[PDB]
Amino acid sequence: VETFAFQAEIAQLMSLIINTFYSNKEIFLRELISNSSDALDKIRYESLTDPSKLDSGKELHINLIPNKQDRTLTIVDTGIGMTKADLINNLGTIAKSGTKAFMEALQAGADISMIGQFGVGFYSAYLVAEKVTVITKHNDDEQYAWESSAGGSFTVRTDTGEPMGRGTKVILHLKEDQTEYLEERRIKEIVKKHSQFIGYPITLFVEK
Ligand SMILES: COc1ccc(-c2c(-c3cc(Cl)c(O)cc3O)noc2NC(=O)C(C)C)cc1
Repeated sequence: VETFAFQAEIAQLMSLIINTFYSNKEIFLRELISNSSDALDKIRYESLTDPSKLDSGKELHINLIPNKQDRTLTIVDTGIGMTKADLINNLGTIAKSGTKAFMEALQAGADISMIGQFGVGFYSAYLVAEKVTVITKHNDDEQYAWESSAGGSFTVRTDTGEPMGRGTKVILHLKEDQTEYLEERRIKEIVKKHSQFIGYPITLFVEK
């Protein structure tokens, strides 16, 4: 297991998200579904010139899986997946400018809900989660697990759990007072409100 420091600017963003009073927390789900949709768009496009890229799975979709026993909400997609370089360095490089822009906007009076316009919507996960685990598999790279409970650091390791084929699984370990996001009615409501027109099937799993 390797441990890394977030860039200062990203740690700052995460602290703001965690510490600011903001009741409209439900937007985290729109942001993560948006990221999944983007990753799905990417594998779809790439497959047009190289059909073999779908050898690791032809179906392009998003699954939402609540688990009250584990207090987790999992978002699974079969998008392009992230590489080790994506996880450790490259996405963060991009996230630095996006964060700076977002912070300046919040000063100009913007609100947290516009976070996605700056390409850093993932971090809105920390509105509802005490820990986030991201399992991801890109073609021709290994399956990795990224994890952070904030506090300035994240970890990356090669994942030895069940193989995914291709794509990304975001596991939100919810805060004790945010369990409403495990309720079927509530998830349906949020998807209908914010993610109505996503161009991939979204399947909301029900609990046993
Ligand atoms: C907006 O920034 C983004 C950065 C990366 C990704 C992404 C994901 C992914 C990531 C998160 Cl956090 C998620 O919840 C769901 C996902 O499927 N998997 O592969 C990816 N690679 C790309 O999309 C490349 C064009 C870089 C999506 C959006």
